[PDB]
Amino acid sequence: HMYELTEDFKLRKITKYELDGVDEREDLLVIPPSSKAGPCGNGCLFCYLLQNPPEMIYRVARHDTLNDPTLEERIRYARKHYDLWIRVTDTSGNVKFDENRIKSLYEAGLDEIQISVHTTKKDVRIKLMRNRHAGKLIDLLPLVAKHFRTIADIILTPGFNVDDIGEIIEDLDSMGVHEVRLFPVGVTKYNRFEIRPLTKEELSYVKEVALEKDKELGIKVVIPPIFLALLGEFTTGLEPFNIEPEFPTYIFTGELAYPEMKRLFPRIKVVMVKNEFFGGNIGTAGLLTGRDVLREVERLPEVDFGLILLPELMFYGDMTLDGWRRQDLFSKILIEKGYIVETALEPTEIPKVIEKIS
Ligand code: B12
Ligand SMILES: Nc1ncnc2c1ncn2[C@@H]1O[C@H](CSCC[C@H](N)C(=O)O)[C@@H](O)[C@H]1O
Ligand SMILES: C[C@H]1O[C@@H](n2cnc3c(N)ncnc32)[C@H](O)[C@@H]1O
Ligand code: SF4
Ligand SMILES: [K+]
Repeated sequence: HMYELTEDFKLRKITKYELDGVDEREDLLVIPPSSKAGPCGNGCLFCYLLQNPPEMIYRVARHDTLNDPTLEERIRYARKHYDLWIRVTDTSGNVKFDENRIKSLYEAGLDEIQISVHTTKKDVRIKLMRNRHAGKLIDLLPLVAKHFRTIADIILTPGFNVDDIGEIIEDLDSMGVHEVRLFPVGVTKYNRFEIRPLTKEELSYVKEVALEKDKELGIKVVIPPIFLALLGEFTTGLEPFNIEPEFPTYIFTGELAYPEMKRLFPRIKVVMVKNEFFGGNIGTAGLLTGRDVLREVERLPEVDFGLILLPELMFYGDMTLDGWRRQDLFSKILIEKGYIVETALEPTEIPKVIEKIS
């Protein structure tokens, strides 16, 4: 339950599924980059743009919110007309960001900024972001945190910032940064820079360091949903749903959400769809593909009537990431196996979907 500013300066409700998944205050307003925004100026070694399969349809650009000269004007408009809690995110702080910009953003009315920091070691940040000026942002963080509530994002990348994550959190706390969010790196089978996922032992090590720092330091240390999912410890906190369908019913989910979805729907068959299109450690349900779904459909019995539920998050408009149109995927399933396919965004929507088809 949050908002973002549109290109024409209007409000648009959004969900945590369009951000990083963390639960946020309900007066949050995100100021995204406009069309006047340029690129990030980096070449991060883990950059997801650089590890997509070779024949995937290109999606979005390398937008950096700060590379929009109309940002202040959009912040000032939002402050006057909505007076919500204004956050800027999607920035590495390496372009169009200095003391003067911090002042102008503060006077415009910005409340909070969320920066991709990754590490407070300058030489490491230079190599990890392939940007020889990446150390300047680290020097600015104390001044940043004096002006805004500051959230530092860290993409945990083995060989760069995993072993010394405790020192990085201490540095951020001493700079006055208010919050740090820890994201284990996502690696496909097409990564070109010898980036590797955190092992199970590395995930646990970072988790324990983060819990220790969070009970010592004033900085809020956040282990976000993707991290908990990679640890096998993700939960919605919801009571299990006792919906019991009369007809063959399947909930398709990804590898990361499968344990929680299986727990939430004890009388429904939950099907884990492994992501062979992306491979690596990709397992989130918004990255499911038409071909992976069709592989698991192939294993199902034919039915005179049956329901398959898919996560709505895997569709962008009516397209999947691997090039399927929604209606073509659904018609192939109906003709070949007999199932109706429905989609929904959140787990709490599933009982009402099932009830309507029933
Ligand atoms: C972390 C993340 C990544 C990581 C990888 C994570 C991983 N290891 O799998 C990285 C940064 C590598 C990444 C990359 C990409 N990502 Co990404 N990513 C995310 C993000 C921000 C969070 C995922 C998360 O928190 N998962 C935690 C688990 C528990 O969530 P989950 O599996 O989705 O399950 C929940 C819901 O889906 C739902 N649910 C689950 N199963 C089911 C089933 C049913 C039937 C129902 C009703 C509900 C339901 O309930 C669950 C509990 O909340 C999401 C947005 C988001 N907030 O979800 C985008 C998102 C998945 N990514 C997206 C995109 C576009 C990409 C890229 C293609 C970007 C690009 N242009 O290259 C790449 C592809 C891979 C690559 N090249 O690296 C889009 C996908 C949209 C689409 N399908 O067209 C999303 C949805 C962002 C968005 N809002 O647009 N990503
Ligand atoms: N392989 C990967 N694993 C995890 N997070 C990744 C990733 N590749 C990129 N990210 C992070 O996912 C977010 C994409 S949002 C856009 C950020 C913006 N381009 C910027 O200037 O920083 C950023 O925090 C980015 O650092
Ligand atoms: C994978 C997709 O999710 C978006 N996204 C939003 N927040 C994050 C985050 N903290 N880490 C990774 N991707 C994120 C990216 O902008 C990309 O388009
Ligand atoms: S900041 Fe880094 S990860 Fe984000 S788009 Fe630019 S190069 Fe890719
Ligand atoms: K704390």
